[PDB]
Formats: sequence, C-alpha cells, structure tokens
Amino acid sequence: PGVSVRDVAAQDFINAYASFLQRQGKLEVPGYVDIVKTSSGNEMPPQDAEGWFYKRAASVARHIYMRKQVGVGKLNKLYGGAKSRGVRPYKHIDASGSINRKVLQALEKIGIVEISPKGGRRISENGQRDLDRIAAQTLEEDE
Amino acid sequence: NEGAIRDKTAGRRNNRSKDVTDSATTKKSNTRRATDRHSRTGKTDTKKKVNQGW
Amino acid sequence: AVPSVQTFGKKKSATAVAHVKAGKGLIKVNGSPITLVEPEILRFKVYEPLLLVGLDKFSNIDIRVRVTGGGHVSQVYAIRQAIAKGLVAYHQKYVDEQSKNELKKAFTSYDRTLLIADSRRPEPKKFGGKGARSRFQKSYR
Amino acid sequence: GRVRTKTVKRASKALIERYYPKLTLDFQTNKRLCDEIATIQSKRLRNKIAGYTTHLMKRIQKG
Amino acid sequence: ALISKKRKLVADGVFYAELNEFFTRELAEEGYSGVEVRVTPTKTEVIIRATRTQDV
Amino acid sequence: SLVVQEQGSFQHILRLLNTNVDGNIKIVYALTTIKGVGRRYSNLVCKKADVDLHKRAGELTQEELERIVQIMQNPTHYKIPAWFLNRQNDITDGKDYHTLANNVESKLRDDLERLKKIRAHRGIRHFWGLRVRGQHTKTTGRRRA
Amino acid sequence: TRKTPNGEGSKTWETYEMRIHKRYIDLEAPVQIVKRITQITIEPGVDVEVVVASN
Amino acid sequence: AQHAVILDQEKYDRILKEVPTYRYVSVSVLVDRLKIGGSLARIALRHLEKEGIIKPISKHSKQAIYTRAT
Amino acid sequence: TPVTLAKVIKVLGRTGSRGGVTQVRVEFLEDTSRTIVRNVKGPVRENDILVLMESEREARRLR
Amino acid sequence: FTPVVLATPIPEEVQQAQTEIKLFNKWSFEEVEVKDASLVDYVQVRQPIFVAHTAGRYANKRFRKAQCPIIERLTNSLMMNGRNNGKKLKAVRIIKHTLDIINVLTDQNPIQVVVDAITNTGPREDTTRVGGGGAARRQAVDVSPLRRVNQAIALLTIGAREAAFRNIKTIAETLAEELINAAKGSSTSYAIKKKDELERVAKSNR
RNA sequence: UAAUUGCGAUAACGAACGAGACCUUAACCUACUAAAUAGUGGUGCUAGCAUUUGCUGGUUAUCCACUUCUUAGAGGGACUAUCGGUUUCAAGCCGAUGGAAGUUUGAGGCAAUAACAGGUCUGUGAUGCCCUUAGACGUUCUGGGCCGCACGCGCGCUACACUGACGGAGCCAGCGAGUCUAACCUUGGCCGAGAGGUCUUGGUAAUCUUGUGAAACUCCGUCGUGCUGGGGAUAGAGCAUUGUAAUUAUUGCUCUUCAACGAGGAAUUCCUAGUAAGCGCAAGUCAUCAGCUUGCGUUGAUUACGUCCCUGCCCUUUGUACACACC
Ligand SMILES: [Mg+2]
Ligand SMILES: [Mg+2]
Ligand SMILES: [Mg+2]
Ligand SMILES: [Mg+2]
Ligand SMILES: [Mg+2]
Ligand SMILES: [Mg+2]
Ligand SMILES: [Mg+2]
Ligand SMILES: [Mg+2]
Ligand SMILES: [Mg+2]
Ligand SMILES: [Mg+2]
Ligand SMILES: [Mg+2]
Ligand SMILES: [Mg+2]
Ligand SMILES: [Mg+2]
Ligand SMILES: [Mg+2]
Ligand SMILES: [Mg+2]
Ligand SMILES: [Mg+2]
Ligand SMILES: [Mg+2]
Ligand SMILES: [Mg+2]
Ligand SMILES: [Mg+2]
Repeated sequence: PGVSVRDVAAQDFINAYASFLQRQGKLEVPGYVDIVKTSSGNEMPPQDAEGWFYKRAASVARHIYMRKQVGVGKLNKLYGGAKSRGVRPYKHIDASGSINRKVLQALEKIGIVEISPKGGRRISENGQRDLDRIAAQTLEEDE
Repeated sequence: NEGAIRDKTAGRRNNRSKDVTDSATTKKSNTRRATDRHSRTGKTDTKKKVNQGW
Repeated sequence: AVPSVQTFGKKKSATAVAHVKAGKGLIKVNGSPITLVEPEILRFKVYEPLLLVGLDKFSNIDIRVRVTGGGHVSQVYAIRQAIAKGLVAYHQKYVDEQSKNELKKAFTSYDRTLLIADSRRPEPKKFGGKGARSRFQKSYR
Repeated sequence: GRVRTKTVKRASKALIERYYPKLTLDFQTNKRLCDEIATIQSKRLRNKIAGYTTHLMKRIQKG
Repeated sequence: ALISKKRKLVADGVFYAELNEFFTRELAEEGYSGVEVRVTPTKTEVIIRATRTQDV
Repeated sequence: SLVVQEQGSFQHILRLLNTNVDGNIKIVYALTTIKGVGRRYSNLVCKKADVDLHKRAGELTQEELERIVQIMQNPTHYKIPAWFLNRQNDITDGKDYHTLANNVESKLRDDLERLKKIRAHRGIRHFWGLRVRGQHTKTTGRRRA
Repeated sequence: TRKTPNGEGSKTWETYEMRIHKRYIDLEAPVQIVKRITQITIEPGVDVEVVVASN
Repeated sequence: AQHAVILDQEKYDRILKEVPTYRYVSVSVLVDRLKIGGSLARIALRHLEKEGIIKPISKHSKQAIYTRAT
Repeated sequence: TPVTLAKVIKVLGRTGSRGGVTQVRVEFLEDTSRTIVRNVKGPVRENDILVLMESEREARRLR
Repeated sequence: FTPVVLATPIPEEVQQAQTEIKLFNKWSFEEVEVKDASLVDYVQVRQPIFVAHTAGRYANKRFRKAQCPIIERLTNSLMMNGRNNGKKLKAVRIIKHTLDIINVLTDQNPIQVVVDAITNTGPREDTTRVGGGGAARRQAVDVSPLRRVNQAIALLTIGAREAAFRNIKTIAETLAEELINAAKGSSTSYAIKKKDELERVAKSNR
C-alpha cells in the first residue's frame, strides 16, 4: 500500500533500525565506545555497552530524515538533557559534539546522509530508500 | 607562614573548646527609637520667624 | 480546486490548524496518522471526535493537521478541537445545515471543549513573589 | 460586585425623563440610540448607560 | 551610521533629554519652555520654545 | 534475559585488594567498595576484562577476578585514557597512576603533608581543620569536628 | 527598576516601556516622484528611510 | 543483601509449584513470598510467560500484571 | 444500626465562631411530616441528604 | 458493529468498543450504581468518558466541583505531595494500572469498586472545635455529602501514598489494595479506620 | 457593594476631587484593508515507498491565487444580556440558557486630603551649615580587606528516594537580547571523552542565532529497599576558559574521595483556577561569576466561596486636664 517512516511508531522503528545496523556490521564505530559518556550532563555511560551507537545512529538518521537539514550543534542540543550540578539547581547542557559528528560521518560513509548545502546534513536519497524499506518491514510484524 | 602553622592557640581545635561569649545572642539594642518626636536641639523656631517666611 | 475547508483550535498557546478537503478518509497530524500521536495516554482524547460522530463521516474527506507552539498536552487539546471544528465546518458549506446542526449537537453534548476554545490563560507574575498570586516569605524579625 | 455608579444612573434617569417616545426594551437599539442622541466618550461607558436605561424601561412598564 | 533600530530610537531619546537639559540651564532668564527636533535631509532642526526670543 | 541455575560454584563475600566485597550484588557495583574505584572506573574495567556485567561478584570464575585486578593496577598498559585516572601528571616522577584501596589513604597524607611541609597557605589551612577551597566560614560548617 | 533611590522599604519594582512601530511599503517609481515623495511627507517623529533595488 | 539475590534450584521449583492460585502475580508479588528479589523477579516474569503459566494483561515497567493460566 | 436518612429543606445560616458550620433543617424520607434542624460540617445546599447517625437529637448556636 | 476502514486505518479493537457503549479505558461505564442513598448527585458515573483527563472548569463555581468524573477526581488527588504536583499524566496511568488490579481480584468493574470504596469511608457525622471558653469541647455535627465524598478521596489516596512509601509495592498496587479493602470495610485499611474513628469521637460527644 | 458603590430613610436639595470612568496587557472575529522579513492551496522542478488515481519530503522567487492560521491598522463585541428565583420585590444578589468572555471579565498602570522627625547628603555639577583642604577626609599608583570563624538569626538552594534515581528513546514553549568606527548574538565543517579549540558564515534583525529540538513530562530497559545505584557536602590529582592578574582556590570538564540528611521540637510564611505547587527559559547585573531578582511559558491539583475565634486595621459611640496632641 506504500509506506514512509512517518507511518511507523517512533520508538520501535528505531529499535528495528538499531537491530538492523548491528545485523549488518558495516558501522564504523569509533572505538572509544563503552568509555564515552555522550554528554557532560550524564553520570554513567550508556548501559548497552555493545550498541547504543547503532541506536544513536538510527536515532540520528531518523531525525535528519524528518526535516530539511540538521547540524552537529543541533544534535548536541537535541540529545542533551538536564545536568544535576550537585547541590545547585539543574540547567540544560549540550551533548558530545564528537559522538554525533562521528555518527554523521559513519552514516555518510555508509550511504544514508550527505553533507547538504545551506550547511548541515541532508537525508540521502539512498537513505530514504533504506529507511522506507525497514520501516515497511515493521508493519509486517503487526500484519 | 612558618610561624602561622607553628602557632598554638590556633586552628579549629582551640576555638572549639572555648565558651561562646553571650554577646553573640544579643538583640538589636535599639538605642533611642521611642524618643524620635522630642527635639534634642532645644532650639524651637519662633512664631515671628515663621510668619516672616511663610 | 475541490471542495475544501480549513479550521483551527487553540489551547492555551497552541494553535492546531486543519485543512479538510474531500478525500478517501485519511487523518494525519504534521506527518503522521492519528494512530501514533503518543502522549498515548490521551490517544482516545484525539480519537474522541471520530467516535462522537461515528467511524464513518470521514470516508469522503481528508484531514491534515499541523501544530506549532504549546506543550506536550497543550497541543493534544488543540488537534482534537481543530478536527471537530472542521468536520462541522465541512458540513457548513458542502452538506445540508440540519446535518451540520446534528453534529454540533452530538459534539457539545459531550464536549471536552471540542468546538469551543478555552479562554484560560497564564496570569502575569507581579513583583513581590515568584508566582502570580504567590508572595515571598516574610519573617517579622 | 456590579453596582452601577451614579454617572450611569444619573444619565439613565435623565434619558428616560425625556426620551420615552423612543428607547424600547431592547438594549441593542438603546445603545444605538445613545450614540445618536447623547454624547458619551466611551463605548464601554455608553453600553453601561444603555443597559441601565434598559433595566429601568423594563420595570416602568410594570408599576 | 549603521545602528540597530532599537538602539537608534533609545539613542535619539537620550539626545532629546540632554538637549533639553542644556537649554533649561542656559535659557532660564528667557522663559525657556522646551524644544523639539526635526530630523530631515540636509538639516537637523531645533526649535527653542522660549517666551522671550529677543534675548535668545 | 534468561533463567540461570548455577550450582554451589557461586560464593558469597570474596576478598580482593585488601577489602571485602559482597558476593550477591552486581559486580560493576560490587567493586566500588574498594577505595579509589567508583562507578565510572569500575564500569570501564569490567568492560575491558571481557566480563559479563549482568553477573554478580559471587560468580565470575576466579580467573575473571584475577584479570580484573591486573587491569585496575595497570590502566595505562591496557588502553585506558590516562584522563580516567585519579592521580595523573604526578608531582615527583610525572607518571600517571591510579591509587587503590589502602594506597588512596596513603597519597592523601603525602599530598596534605607536602602542602604543610612547604608552609603553603592551602597546607596551613588544612592544619587548622578549616575549609580550604575558599568557601565562606561564617555560616556553614558548625558541627564537623 | 526599583522606584527607591536607596534600599529602604518594601521592594516596589516599576517597568517602563517604549514601543517601536516599523512599516515598510514597496514602490516601483521613476526618479522624479521618489525624490518628490521624500522631500515632502517628512515628519518630526517618524524616521523615514528609503532603500533601493532588491539587492 | 538479604535472601534471594540468586537462583537456587530449590527456589526455581518453588516458583513452578507456587505461581498457581496467584490471581495477581507481579514484581512485588514475587518478592512478598520470602523469595526472589526485584531484579530476578523481573526475569521470572518473562520465563513464566515463555509458556502457559501467566497471562500478560498489563503493559510495561513499574507495573506488571499476570494471572493464572486458562 | 438505626440508619436515618433526612433531606435538607432549608439553608439557614453559618454557626460556629469560625463559621465553617451551617444550620440546616431536614425532613426524613422515611415517614416525613416531621422536620428537625441539624448542624452540618461540609459545604451544603438545598435538597442535599444528611445521614443523621442519631434520629431524635438536635442542637443550635455554636461558639 | 458494521466495520469501516478508510485510508489511515483505525484498529479493530479500537474501532469496536468506541461507537459501541462509550466505555472507559476498557471498562463498562453502565451498571455502576452508588450502593447508598445520597452521594448520588455527588458521584459522577454517567456521563461516561475515555480517560480521566479533562480541561474542565470545576473551580470557578461552588458546587460544580461535583460534576467532575469521580474516577478523575480520584486521579487529581493522587498527583500531589509536592514532588508530584502537576504530573497528571503520571497518575492517569496509575489509575489505569490500578483499575486492572482491582479488576484482577474479585470481579466487578473497578469503576464500581471505586464507587464502593468512596461510599464506605465517608464519615456520616464528625466533630468540630467549639470554643465554649478555653476548655474547648467537641460538638457533634453531620458532615454534608460533598465533604463525605471529598474526604473519602483524600483519605483513600493518602492511605495509599504513605503505605506505598519506602516499600517494594507500587502506588497502583497499594492504591488498588486500599480501594479493594475499602469496597466493603475490611477494618484493615487506612481509610476505614480513620472514618470509624471520626464517628467514634463524634459519638462520644453527643 | 470591591468602594461616601448604590438603594432607601431623610431639613436637606442638587454637585465636584478621590472610587468609577479612563489607560495598557491577555482573551473573541472565516467581517474591512494587506503582507518573499508572516503563512496556505495549486502548478512547475524534484526524491523516496507503493502502484490502480496514492502517501511523505526537497526546491528565499519558476510562476498563479488566497489571508484560516501569523502580523497590526481601522472597526465590531458585553451592557452582568435572556429567563427564573431572592430581597423593604429597591440597590442588589444566587441559579439556569446563551456567549470569546459574565470573580471590578482576568492582570496591571494611574490614584485625592493628610500624616512619619520612616529611608536616601553613599545616584546626582541637587543643597544649608560644620569639619577638612598639601605629612589632605582631594586624587591617583602598589598590595591587602570587604569572603576573615568557638557561635546566634533571616531569605534561599539541594535532598532524605521506587508518583524514584539511573541509561537509552520520544520530543513541545513563551517573554527577550544581540556588532561602528566594531569584536555583540552566533548557525555550519572539522579536531577533542569532556570542557573547549580551529576554519568559516548569517544577522544593526519578524530576514541570522532560533522551530531558541528548554526543563519537568511521555516511552523501554538496569537497579530492589539495603544510607542502596537515594543524597552530593567535604577533599586529592589532572586538563581548559575569562582576565594585566585567578594564591584565600572567578567559572567549566575529568577521575577519585561519598559526609550530614530516614519527612524535622516549640514555633511561623504563602496562597482560591490555568491560581497553588512542580518545571525550566530569557532579560537585569556581566570581562569572567546566579544558589538573586524581573518577566515568560510548560505540566497542572486538593480545599473555601464562609465567618470575626486569633491577629491587623477602618467605623461610629464615649471619656479627656492631651492640641509639640500618650514619644
Ligand atoms: Mg535525553
Ligand atoms: Mg531535550
Ligand atoms: Mg570506591
Ligand atoms: Mg486574519
Ligand atoms: Mg455556559
Ligand atoms: Mg529618624
Ligand atoms: Mg539623595
Ligand atoms: Mg587600590
Ligand atoms: Mg558583604
Ligand atoms: Mg525580601
Ligand atoms: Mg529520564
Ligand atoms: Mg585528548
Ligand atoms: Mg557581513
Ligand atoms: Mg547520585
Ligand atoms: Mg552511596
Ligand atoms: Mg513533610
Ligand atoms: Mg546572565
Ligand atoms: Mg543581588
Ligand atoms: Mg470632645
């Protein structure tokens, strides 16, 4: 009947795309994974410890598909959260500009996003191709 | 500084063992607020000087 | 150039806008079917207008809604309103009046403020406290 | 507490005093009447006066 | 030149105030009563509202 | 996940690095009772020792535990970033260390005494049992010692 | 700003404000009328600025 | 650190022979039987669901609901 | 227990120095034609129904 | 129920119970009758709703507070004690969680057990601090039905909030438990105890 | 009645300042005038998934049209309307219908006469008088201090957790501000775990930062009641930024150290609806520094809709030897 990613539930679409990249292995995972903390405003690193980068990448990829173009600073602000400054009140804090920038690289080398004009990054036409593909596969779990 | 650490009668331990002077938990002491309408000048402007000016 | 109307609905800052043309019965919100909105505990909140009037009445029309401003609840009360205000505006110009009057009747009888936009609004903070009516703490000495 | 002041009631009295061959029970035409017959400076003020000329007119018809 | 519109109008307001002060001190014995400034091309005009312009 | 069914092999409290550790608590957190290792440091070490985080300290075949120690007391050789460690750019030899359970009490004195012995204000401030980091001392800190 | 010059008394605050209204109107005209429309219609109180073509 | 952070084969069979007659069985319900702590209780809820014994009626974290088999 | 059901007839006034008490006359729905004035605690209006836990006892002004 | 599927499909179990009986989350709104003379006209059921979340103006008039769905009145009183101020979406789910638990034990629509729990813990009569001069005795009074419903909600939710505090059981589990024990007064519930001990003190001043 | 706001009684009759009116702000317009710096539909141009026409995007001008949403001009709208209760059937008040709105519509601004030995000579090149005026109480330069710590008091901040922390994931505001003779707000690309660095760029601004993707909150897991993974004081070691200068540690990051605090005595503050509380954000200050303030929006209750018991103040009545008026 036709499909996009907008027809799939926001959460479990990523959980299938996350499980996809793993099942694929063409990743370019930096290597400082399992020790990086994804934001200054966090206490502990991600609990996945083999993964969480496919999820971030899948999350990143889906976000850039939904709009015109996004940037490194734009993903630092998006995935950022509240940092408990100990005995002092909370403030918003941006996330690591290196995890995201290396997601924008490891997904562009893999063919899901291109360095768009106007600045930022655009969803590659082959990315729409792959994104709409596994999105339709999700609706076959509830068929 | 060489004498600053040497000096006994110094540091928390010494002050902690001395009684807290009662002058700490005092009051405002307020020193003349209920005498505010009673002129201490003792001068008192005269009625002629007021009628000359007003 | 097909028969089409456009309506809206505003809850406390958020304005949901809805274009209602003649179609084959789709209801999308900013990009996505109404079956996804996900605060998801209020899913039936925005389903409500589709059920007050019946699962039909949409098989000839298409609705699409975009929501700017507001908050994660402020907008959900806007889209349900812009949906029902449009279904009742589409019968204003393209169907007969007595059918349109039957819709406002079946809507306002239940009416979690479906056609009628709530007037409540955040009240200005006055100096002397952290809130609108809330005052600071005093101690008397 | 919507107690109308004297300027309202003073104007309302003075209008019914001399314009009963006008000024029916309908505030709407009474409002429009005031802007043709009286010089009021505020849309709000005029509606207050006309609404009260309308309260008095209603009860004059009744003792 | 090259100002923001916000800073511009505020800066123009200060110029009126300071201009007014300098006249209220300088033109007392002449019944000074205010000024206005007209910003045109080719000119910037100042009118001295003083009850006695023979001395001004 | 899965239902595990182990035999008497699993054992409660086990001793390493001169301290005691509860067997029946998760090992990433079980290691933290050692003075000098926290939640971050523990988590990276077990990720390096090819150890299952979902296990407890009571499991972990004795080779896993012995490996865990070897990494902790030599993080710079086992690829740990040298900004992860409690004592780097040392003030005598320049080397980067990670002082552990009883040693972390030892190096606090060595530092504190270095400041005192030098008569630096920070050391003088320590010797008086005061706050050093520059906080006001008028209103806070009344019970301590 | 607090109304008080000093610090005594309850803390009365006081907000001043100044409103800026900006209008722009596009015209396609020859050299004469623009120079005639700008030499007159001047007004003390209205900042008039006349920019030129679409770049 | 008090009784049933671990597996204990006798406890495993205790679970199988006791989930019957639990009209309500959840994370807190498994702990109240002088037995499995909340961590391994949230693992038992998926194993007792691998086949039969418990019927999922609730959804998610912070609140589980199961009922006897039918 | 002799559960007694009585319906508020009239709202009289606020008793109690604090005021949070209201004097109210009630009529029982089981064998009406007798009325008794009772003291309430919560907010009350006409045609409410008070569950008087003792049938024959009434009170008046409070301090 | 004569199904219909347009372009963006509406699910079956969704389609089904909606234009049918306009029931709760998935619970029957009919059949629920207040087992007591009054506190009808003060317990809402009929008119029915879908979830207990409503942008209603139950405040700007004295008695219009009564018209709020009693289930929603239950939720409102859940979201409090400071850290839970606001956060209605939280308690909304806690109620849905709770009703299933009430459903699980001892059948009978939980929207009916809620009606039972409320009507069983509202004190019929109470006392008040009458001055009398210095040595203030206690005057017995008959608390109105509106206060009987309000205090029933406050007592129930409080009883569950302090019980669920610092313990493995969740709010919904204790909330259900309290409502379950309060269906028919079990003498082992926080609300029944405080209700009876208010009519106990009221009885000793009569 | 919120009100010397009114009705009514009336040797008074009719009036003005102050209240009200008014003004600003937040609400209602498919009615008027419009808008490439605001946005919608259609058409080109365009990519993806489906094919049976479809669904979801890209394209500061490739054109056509429009003004619902946005914007601000001129108008309109409410007058407590209709009806019914209640009352001297007076002012009014309460209920229902309608309505964008019916608590002075909500929130403010302005605010008479008079009083105080209230505060401010440390805002002023406002000022009387007095002191001082070259070894200066002028002024500038260097350093220190206003932060100093046995303790008493006040406003706050963060918490004692499982309506929770933590980790992933969803992802939504509003009030602002932002660089000329200059270095302000800053997108984007790389380098870096982080803090940040480096190369460029848009913006004197509805145009660029910015849709300020803010925070609670929603979602799936990890933890299990244990001072525990709650809590983050204290403290050691390291790296950066602001600045001429950071030591008594301006700030930021990292690892480590992991205190008190198990809901708090007598007492006491604040508050009635988009309010309380929870939650962050912008602005002020600002080279750097918010645990402060001024505004803003987000999530959004419980309970009153009463009375004079406590307290505070107004009103008459009354006493007075007080009128510099009980200091
Ligand atoms: Mg996050
Ligand atoms: Mg965020
Ligand atoms: Mg440790
Ligand atoms: Mg318009
Ligand atoms: Mg109405
Ligand atoms: Mg004085
Ligand atoms: Mg002065
Ligand atoms: Mg100096
Ligand atoms: Mg100071
Ligand atoms: Mg203060
Ligand atoms: Mg979280
Ligand atoms: Mg490095
Ligand atoms: Mg430039
Ligand atoms: Mg912590
Ligand atoms: Mg701890
Ligand atoms: Mg408490
Ligand atoms: Mg600032
Ligand atoms: Mg300050
Ligand atoms: Mg006398």
